[PDB]
Amino acid sequence: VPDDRPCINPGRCPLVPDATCTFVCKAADNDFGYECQHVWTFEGQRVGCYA
Amino acid sequence: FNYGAYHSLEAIYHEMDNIAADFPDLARRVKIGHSFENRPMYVLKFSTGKGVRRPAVWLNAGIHSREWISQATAIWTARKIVSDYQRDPAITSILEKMDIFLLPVANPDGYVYTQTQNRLWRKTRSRNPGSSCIGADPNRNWNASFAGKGASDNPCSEVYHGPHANSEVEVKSVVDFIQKHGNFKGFIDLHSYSQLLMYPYGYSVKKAPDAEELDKVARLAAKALASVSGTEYQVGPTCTTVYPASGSSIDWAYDNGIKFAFTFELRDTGTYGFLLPANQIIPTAEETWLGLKTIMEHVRDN
Ligand SMILES: [Zn+2]
Repeated sequence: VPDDRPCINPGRCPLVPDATCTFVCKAADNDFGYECQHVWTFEGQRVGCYA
Repeated sequence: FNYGAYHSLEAIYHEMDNIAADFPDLARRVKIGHSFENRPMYVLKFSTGKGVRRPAVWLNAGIHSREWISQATAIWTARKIVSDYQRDPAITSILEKMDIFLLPVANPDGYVYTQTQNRLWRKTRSRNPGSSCIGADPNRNWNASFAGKGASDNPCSEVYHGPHANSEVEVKSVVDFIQKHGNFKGFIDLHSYSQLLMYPYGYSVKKAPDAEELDKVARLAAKALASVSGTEYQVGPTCTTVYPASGSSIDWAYDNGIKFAFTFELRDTGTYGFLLPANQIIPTAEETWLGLKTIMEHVRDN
């Protein structure tokens, strides 16, 4: 599985403007063997950016 | 079926079946296509008649899966409509004039995913060639300044627009049905959160030709909504009231001849955000219903 790392082309996070973007991967049962996504955090807890 | 709790996709679908069974002359559950993973897209059609040009209103919910208050408000609304027909004169005359189509779960795959894997999942669950990131934002996928400012080219983004307009079968299904059926006069899209009632445009600062009327109608609806428990909403065009957003559903609706195009951002204002507790479902649904009726009364009267 790919190492988690800072996002590339993150964009804004309008609902939580100073949230942190991380590219986060987890092993999963698909063609790749894992699924990655952008995860945004504020004070170490996950948040959503758009409504 | 406890309308004051959140439910699985299967339970919501079953309750829609129960509603059409309770009121067969008024409500019918209709399949309009399927999701990426082959779950049915179900709408309820509420209708007292038929005509080649009979007007209709579309009520859209749950396009973004994590916005649980939207699907919950939608299923309660289905029950409210059949409960109040021929009792409340307002919804009765509305239904005597026009059809109401209601889609409580516009993104079924995402919804199941929020209950099995990731509570904050927003997008569809379609594949992205060459990428380990899954899904597109179904509310950036419509043919309304598609891929314009207000979306992302990155499959890993919350706001990925997809490879082309209507790529997402969930969206294509709604677009196809609305285009083929015709005569839609309203399109209302239920999201959360922020307590906003907005109208076009999201893709541009340009003023909608009907902006003055839509703003007036929206402010009336917000006042009706506040009458229940004092919940305050802001009103305005999407781009300047929340943020730029391209390829969104109401902009498509409005650019394709549907005049009364509105987005609701339901409760709350950030205390719970997307994780709104179940105990606010009924209060939210009741107040939202007064807002929806206000919009639909105006549709009826124009
Ligand atoms: Zn949304």
